[PDB]
Amino acid sequence: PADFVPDSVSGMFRSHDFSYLRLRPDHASRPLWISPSDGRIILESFSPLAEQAQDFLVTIAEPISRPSHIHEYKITAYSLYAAVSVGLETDDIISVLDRLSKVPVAESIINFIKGATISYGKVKLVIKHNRYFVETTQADILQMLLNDSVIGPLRIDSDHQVQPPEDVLEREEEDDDIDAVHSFEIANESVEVVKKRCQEIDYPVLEEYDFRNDHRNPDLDIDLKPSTQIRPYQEKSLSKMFGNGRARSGIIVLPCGAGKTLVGITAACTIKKSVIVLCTSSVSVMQWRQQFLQWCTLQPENCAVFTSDNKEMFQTESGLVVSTYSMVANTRNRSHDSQKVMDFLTGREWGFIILDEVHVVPAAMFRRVVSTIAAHAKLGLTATLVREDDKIGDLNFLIGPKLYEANWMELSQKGHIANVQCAEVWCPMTAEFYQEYLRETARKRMLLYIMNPTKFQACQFLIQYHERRGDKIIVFSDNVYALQEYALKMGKPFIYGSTPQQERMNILQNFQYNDQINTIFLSKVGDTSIDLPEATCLIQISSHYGSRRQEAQRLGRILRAKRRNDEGFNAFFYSLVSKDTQEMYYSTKRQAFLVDQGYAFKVITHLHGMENIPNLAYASPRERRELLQEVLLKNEEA
DNA sequence: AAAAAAAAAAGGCGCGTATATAAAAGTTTCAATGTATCTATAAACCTTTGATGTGTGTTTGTACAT
Repeated sequence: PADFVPDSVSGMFRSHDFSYLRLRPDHASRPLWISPSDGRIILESFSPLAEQAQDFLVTIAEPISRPSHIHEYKITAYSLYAAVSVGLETDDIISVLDRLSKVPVAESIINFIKGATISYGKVKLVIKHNRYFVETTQADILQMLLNDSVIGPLRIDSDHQVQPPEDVLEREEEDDDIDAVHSFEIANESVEVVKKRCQEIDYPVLEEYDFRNDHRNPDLDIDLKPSTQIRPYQEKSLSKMFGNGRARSGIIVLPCGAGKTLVGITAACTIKKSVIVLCTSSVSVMQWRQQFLQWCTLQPENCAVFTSDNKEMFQTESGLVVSTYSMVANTRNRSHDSQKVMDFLTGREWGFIILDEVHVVPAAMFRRVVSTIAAHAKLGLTATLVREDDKIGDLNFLIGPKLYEANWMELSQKGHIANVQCAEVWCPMTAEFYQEYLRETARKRMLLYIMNPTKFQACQFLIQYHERRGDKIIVFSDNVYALQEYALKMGKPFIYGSTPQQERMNILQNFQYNDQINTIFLSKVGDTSIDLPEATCLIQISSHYGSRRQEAQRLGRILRAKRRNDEGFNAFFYSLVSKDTQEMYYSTKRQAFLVDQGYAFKVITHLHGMENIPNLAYASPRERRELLQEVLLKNEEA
């Protein structure tokens, strides 16, 4: 509602029917011919020079970049919406498609492309010279201010004001769209629904949140601080929040943890206003304050963070703020002095708000921040946008769709993010558990899946292989119930939820730079803390449907957060896939976007040498049939 | 009734009472010095007991097959 779904929907514009091709225009003109109606991308015989052409292709659709002449392409509806930042000559892309009119030129698609170039940069929501107003700016969304009632009748005929930009400032459209068809000064009351009304009245309107163009502020408790540096993937995001008129903001999809505070530093530094920051959990947040927050540009003293047990200095500093949603994303609240903090900052006209990895966060709890801050601008930072909660209003119509993707196979040609060759070992199955798996019921069937004799024979082989060629391991699995049994039946450490803080320390200290106790297991809450800077030998064993997304996201921090820049980087991933079992199809459906990312995958049902393992307990299958007798228990508890 | 041994008894040897003369040899007594031997005593440990952050725990809000 306030936000819009439009941030997780790539792979579109595929305009082609049972008779798509028109009289091949590019048939004669063969310098370049992408799939037009689709928006697909394909080179032409009068034109093979590719590498420099990365950017032009970046404007449209999805490639196949292990393609030879070129990679693939596609149309994208909101994709043109993103392109407005440059906002170049619209027909030029069509003019570029002029040669690329491969079939008879799909003017309809071209119009669709002209349409594909309709919204972004054609935004419409008024603003005024140190205030906000009820007008509109570009053709794509112009009326998204003027004809309105929360933007038009919620646009107030006030003439013009920077100093007069405050009383109203039908709430602060300080982040209004492109502005000023006759712009009626914006008010102070009711856009918390406008953001909902927007797509409700479906205005593809390009929000704009300025750098100094709202003098409801003698611009407030920030200031520019640029000390930072840049790896090859920054600047676009930074200038991505400028546009036309006055500045703006948006949403960006990233493998996070890359000093994303630093990019957060800039835009906040570049508005000098009131801003707050948010992260998941005192479980999660502390990987932020002090190894990647001070090599940067901020003074050492200001901010406060709040848990009323992990509390700070509140009622104290005029400067900026930082908190957690789930803290107040709920009627959860520890010390009523929280409501000594709650009321203002909630009610406070924050210039900007920072939300981070809201991906897992549900509307059923995510709407609180929507109902909490309503800051004049917002930060969009999560893991993945194609989702399971693909529901109606994603945070876009609040902030925007994804602004910057990542880049993996050919920009990382500046910085190698950990060359991957994924492995899935296709271990067959025995009916012995499986027979009563044919007798099972609700997901307590899946426990039987965990009862596979094959995992063991391979499990050590993985440990053996890794150390037979001598590189240490990081493993992935689930369902601790017996997976914990696996651990100290693997000769390897056990890790489990519902665990005291004390014991968490003994895991790493005489363990990291040592070279002997070189194996690890993972829980379902421990993954919410950290992964080692070591052992990119990545082995999946056990997972679970739906979690697949975050499970796949869970795999992310290992490699992408790594940045070392060697020649090859012979790194690999591995996984356990017990054959003839309920999940692998869903795992293939999980695999369905594995090499989507270009980070590839190779399969081995059996390698050269899996059986080389003589230390496996249950070497003969009667212990595996002893296992059957233990296999009963929990599934006889079940 | 007669023989033998000890006491009853005194007077005097011979130097204590002074007593100073002086030398000659030696003693003992007094006080500073040295040392193992009591003790308290406060500074060592060990255990106790009252105050204490907090690991685990009752409500909130959750992807997720079911």
